[PDB]
Amino acid sequence: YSIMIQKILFKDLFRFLLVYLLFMIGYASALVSLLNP
Amino acid sequence: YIILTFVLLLNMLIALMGETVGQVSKESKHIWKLQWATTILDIERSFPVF
Amino acid sequence: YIILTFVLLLNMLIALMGETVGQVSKESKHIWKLQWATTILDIERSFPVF
Repeated sequence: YSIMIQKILFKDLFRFLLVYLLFMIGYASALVSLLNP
Repeated sequence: YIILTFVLLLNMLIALMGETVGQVSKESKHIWKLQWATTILDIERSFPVF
Repeated sequence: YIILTFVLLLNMLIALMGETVGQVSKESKHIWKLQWATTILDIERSFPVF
């Protein structure tokens, strides 16, 4: 189980975080560019 | 806190996924057979000798 | 946004499902064995020579 936790944290968690951040930053720019102050 | 809790959930899911199921698909049959046989013998021993 | 987030979750689930578990079921044994052996040797080297 310790091996499982370590590998889950390192191998694919950062991969998912990168993709998730990609979509998040794209949507942040798109969403906030539309707003008018 | 939230992220690590999710990681524990995921890890538990994986462990139940592979190691448990691969063994279960074979062990459950035999364990049930043993339970069935022992219940049969218990029912026998309940009755009187005659 | 919501649909794509769900799709990312599903995709991550699939990737952990097949590629990770098939390899893990074999690699975890060996990695644990290496950890056990290296801890044994560390404990040895902790003690004095005599």
